[PDB]
Amino acid sequence: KTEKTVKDADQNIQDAYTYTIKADAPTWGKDKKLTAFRFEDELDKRLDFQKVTEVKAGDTVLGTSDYTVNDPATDGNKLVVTLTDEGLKKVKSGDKMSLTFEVKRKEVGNTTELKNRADVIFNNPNTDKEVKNKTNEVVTYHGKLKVVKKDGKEAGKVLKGAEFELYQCTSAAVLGKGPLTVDGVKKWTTGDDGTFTIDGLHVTDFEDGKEAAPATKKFCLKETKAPAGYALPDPNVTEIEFTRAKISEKDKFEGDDEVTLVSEIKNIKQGT
Ligand SMILES: [Ca+2]
Repeated sequence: KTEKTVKDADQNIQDAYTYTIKADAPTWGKDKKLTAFRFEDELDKRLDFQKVTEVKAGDTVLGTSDYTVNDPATDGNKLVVTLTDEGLKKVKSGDKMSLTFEVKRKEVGNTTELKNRADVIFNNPNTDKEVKNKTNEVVTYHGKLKVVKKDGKEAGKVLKGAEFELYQCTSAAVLGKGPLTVDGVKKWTTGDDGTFTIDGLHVTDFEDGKEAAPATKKFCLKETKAPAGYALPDPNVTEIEFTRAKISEKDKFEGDDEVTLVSEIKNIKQGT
C-alpha cells in the first residue's frame, strides 16, 4: 500500500524532523523496464524542506545520480523526487520504494495541526498508462507557549525582566532534557507587557502521526532571574500540560487563542 509516516517526537519549531513515503513499484517482465517513477509532496507552507535523506528500491539505497530533487521554495513548496534513467535501472519488479526527507517547521502559524500527504506517480510498464497512488495523511501538532509574569499581590501588575529556561520534564520536581534551544533561543525574557511567547513547541499528547501512549511527558519553565525588586520564587519551576486540548482552550487570559497556551507565573516583591 501507499503510505506516509512522520517522525517528529520532541522536535519543536525549527528542529529537523522527517517524513517517509513508502509505495510498491509496479511489476513487469524481463522484456520491459520501468520508464517513469516519482514522488510528489505538497508541503505545508510553514515547512522549510531541508534535504532528501534516503531513496530506496527494495534494499538498494539509491545515490543522488539515481533521482532528481526540485526546489520546493520555487515550486509553491511542492517537493518532487524523480527517478532518473540510471535510478529506474536499479528498480526491480514490485520493489518496495521508500523516500525519507527532512523538514523544519518555521512556526506554529494559524493552526496547531500541520498535515502532510504525498503521491507516487509512475508509468505502468504493462499498459504504458500513468498511475497515481496517494498516501494517507499524517499530522504534526505544535503550539505557542506564552508566559505572563505578574506580581503575586498587586493584581494587573505585569513584570518585565524575568528570565526563563525551558526543559522537558516528568514533573516540576524532576527536570529532564534542557535548557532546550527553540529556534536559536535557550533563554527568554518578559518584555514591557510582562510576556514572551515561545513559537513553538511540539504537543505532548500526539507524536509520530498518532496519539501518544499514556505517559507523564511535560514541559517545565525554570525561572532563572526574577524582575528587579522581586525575589526568585520557590519553587522556580512551573510544569506545563502542553496538550492539543489544553492549547485549544481560549479567552481565559489575554492572548489566549486556540494555538497558544498562556502560563501566568507570580513573583513576590523582594523583602515581601
Ligand atoms: Ca489557548
